[PDB]
Amino acid sequence: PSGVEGAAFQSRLPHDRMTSQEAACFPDIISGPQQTQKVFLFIRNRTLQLWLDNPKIQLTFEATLQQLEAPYNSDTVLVHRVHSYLERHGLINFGIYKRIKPLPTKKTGKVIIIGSGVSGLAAARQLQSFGMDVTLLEARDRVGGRVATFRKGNYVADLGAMVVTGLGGNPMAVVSKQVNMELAKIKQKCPLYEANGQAVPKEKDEMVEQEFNRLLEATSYLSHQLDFNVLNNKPVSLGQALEVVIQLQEKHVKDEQIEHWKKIVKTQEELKELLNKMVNLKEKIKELHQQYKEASEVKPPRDITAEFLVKSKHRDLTALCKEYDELAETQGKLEEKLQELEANPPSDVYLSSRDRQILDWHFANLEFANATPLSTLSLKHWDQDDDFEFTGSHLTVRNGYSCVPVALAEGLDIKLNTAVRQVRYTASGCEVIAVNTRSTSQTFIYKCDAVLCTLPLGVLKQQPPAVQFVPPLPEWKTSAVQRMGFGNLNKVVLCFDRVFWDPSVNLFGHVGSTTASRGELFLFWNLYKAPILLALVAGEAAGIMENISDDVIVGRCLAILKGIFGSSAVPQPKETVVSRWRADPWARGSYSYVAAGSSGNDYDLMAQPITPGPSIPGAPQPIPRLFFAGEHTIRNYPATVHGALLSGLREAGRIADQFLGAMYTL
Amino acid sequence: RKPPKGMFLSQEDVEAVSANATAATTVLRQLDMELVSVKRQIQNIKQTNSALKEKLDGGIEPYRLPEVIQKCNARWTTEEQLLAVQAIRKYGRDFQAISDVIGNKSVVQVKNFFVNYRRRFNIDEVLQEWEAE
Ligand SMILES: Cc1cc2c(cc1C)N1[C@@]3(C(=O)NC(=O)N[C@H]3N2C[C@H](O)[C@H](O)[C@H](O)COP(=O)(O)OP(=O)(O)OC[C@H]2O[C@@H](n3cnc4c(N)ncnc43)[C@H](O)[C@@H]2O)[C@H](c2ccccc2)C[C@]1(C)N
Repeated sequence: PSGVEGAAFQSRLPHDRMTSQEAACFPDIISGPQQTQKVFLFIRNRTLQLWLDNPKIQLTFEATLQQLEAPYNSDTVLVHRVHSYLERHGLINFGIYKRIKPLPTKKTGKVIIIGSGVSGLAAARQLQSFGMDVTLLEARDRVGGRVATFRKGNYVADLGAMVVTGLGGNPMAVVSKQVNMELAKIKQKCPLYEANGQAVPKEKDEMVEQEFNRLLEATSYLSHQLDFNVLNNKPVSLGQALEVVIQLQEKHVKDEQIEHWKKIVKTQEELKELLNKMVNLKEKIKELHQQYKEASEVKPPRDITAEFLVKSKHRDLTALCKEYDELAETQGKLEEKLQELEANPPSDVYLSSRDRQILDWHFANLEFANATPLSTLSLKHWDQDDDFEFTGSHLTVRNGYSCVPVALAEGLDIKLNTAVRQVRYTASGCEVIAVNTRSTSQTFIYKCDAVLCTLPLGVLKQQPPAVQFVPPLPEWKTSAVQRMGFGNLNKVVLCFDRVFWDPSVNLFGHVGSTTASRGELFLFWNLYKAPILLALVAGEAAGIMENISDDVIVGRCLAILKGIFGSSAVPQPKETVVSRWRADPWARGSYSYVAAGSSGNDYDLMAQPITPGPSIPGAPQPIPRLFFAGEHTIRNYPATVHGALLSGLREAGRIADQFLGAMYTL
Repeated sequence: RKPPKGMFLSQEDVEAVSANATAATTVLRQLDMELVSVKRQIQNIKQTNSALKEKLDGGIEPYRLPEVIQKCNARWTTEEQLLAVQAIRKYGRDFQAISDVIGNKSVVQVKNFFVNYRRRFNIDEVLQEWEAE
């Protein structure tokens, strides 16, 4: 898409239709005549285009109206309403841009933001841009959160997010124009290597992959068409479903064999009856010939009865010989029909041991993408965010992803080494009690109008809690926390002095020995300028590999690489890092997934703000005080950076609407 | 609407494999034993047919009679008339059999004989005695 319509696409908006959000802010327009709606839509789309064409400078209402044509620039209040809406909800003027109108002299309202990950930082910038007083409390000694970047000398490798998953409609596309992000495309090709250290032939490499894709489609069929979603009261997982589908494919293989050999016995038993008939006929022919012979031995002259006997037996013999010849005809038909069936048997097995191991790699890769064992994923909902996927090649951040949060962090009040311990929210306001991570006895109190919580779902899940809420979070919120899944995947950064792998190959796989260890160091990444290889630990392996020392992990890494490239081509690594995301107390996992028993609706519940009870009984309904953002709060883009970013923007708009008022809804 | 190609999944089959903890292993074993059962049943009848084939060795070659090629004649020799009467006694209405016994009379001539010499060879009596067997 291109033009004004492409701007709507790049902003994840339908170009020719008004969204639910727009309907709320402009109920006069959407309920009005179609012509006005199209004027609205064009204004919206054109304003977006303007911002998108140049995202390094602020787009003011004046600059917008300037570049608008008739009859679209005739209604100046409509333009002002649209621009304000777009600025408020962070569709325009978000990220890092030069301000034309320097920030308001004095600030209105006070917001404490827990955590300075991308979701926290995104909101902070927006709120500050709206003229609010903003302070971020970070437990770590750095910004970025799950955007973690290892740096040493010339080696730069991301231990957290790493990939921009396509620029088409990605808000990170805008950010990448604002920040010096060295984006490099990822070549799709991924050669696999079995336990022995030798490549899987393009024959099997395609047979197994196609079978994997087929098995997935099959689970989708099981879910939507056969409605196989509840088993023994428990919700069915993707893992369970895949197992069932595999078992039915092994069943069919045996069913085919059974009825093929069943064809053979039916034909072989026809032959048995024919051969019996033939043996009994050759028996009668043998006897009848002897009788004809004896009748011929009676030399002439003979009376007519004796002549008749010869003739009669002659007739009878040729008659029985006619039958036998027609039976030997049938014998030849069935005899070749048996060589027909025995020549082409059906499939021997569904999948061999070699095949099943390669399939397990494909399962590991899926366990990697969801950062969780397939037995935890919801069958119905695990892929609920597929429709919202971006277009274009996936890219890597070659200079380290941390450049993004660091750039966002500029000009913001951030208290590092500050671990929030308690959140207190009441009808009159909020206090947040944090401590210093270095000396835990040194206590801090923060008074604010509103709290934006961007604590990871892993943190929110902690039992006993690492952060206490006063009053406690409502049951509807905590049940969403328990239901939702928070998965885990880890990385091994290997820094060498020389490139000993294929420089044109971005990623290559290693096929594990067992199902149990399919996730263990199953994938390797070559992405950086420097000689750095990156090893992935997924599925059930991730959690277990955290209890194993770096030396042993790096050991197993070298072993695998030796098997693939040569026992003397793989040198000792100069620098090594191994991530432990489940162990990390400020994460308690890697990112969320749609657990069995959960749905995309739980993400909506997570995003819902909390309104305290009234202080004085009988006092009017209070303002909402506790707001939530982050990866686990955005239904359509969970478990991503852009998702976090977007959730930040979402809350900043909601908070500003609440505490600065929406002037654009009139 | 329908499963993928090379993929087999029916409502009936799903319920049968998910009936309990190891209903999957049970069903797959019943077919594993069914296969072994049918496979050894094959070798059994294969062995039976191999023995029956060896008893048919040589075919019916030493029992074949050379082809008698004789031209069809119109006139009935007394000999042929007597052959006919006996052929009726043994075969009844199988005109093809009777024609073959005589040798030089066509199937139609045989049928004509039945009408022509009907009273003179009491063919009614001859036929009713064939039915008596
Ligand atoms: C881990 C991990 C994650 C990601 C990738 C790899 C790994 C290894 N990779 C992806 C990638 O390429 N591309 C992506 O876009 N996302 C990737 N993702 C997910 C994104 O990284 C992830 O969604 C996003 O970055 C999360 O942003 P927040 O919602 O803002 O959460 P945050 O924790 O950052 O901020 C919270 C802050 O609060 C603080 N705090 C805590 N407690 C306290 C306290 N008491 N008091 C005070 N403070 C406290 C904490 O210290 C922390 O600073 C990928 C991906 C994977 C699958 C599907 C889609 C994308 C791929 C990849 C390589 N695998």
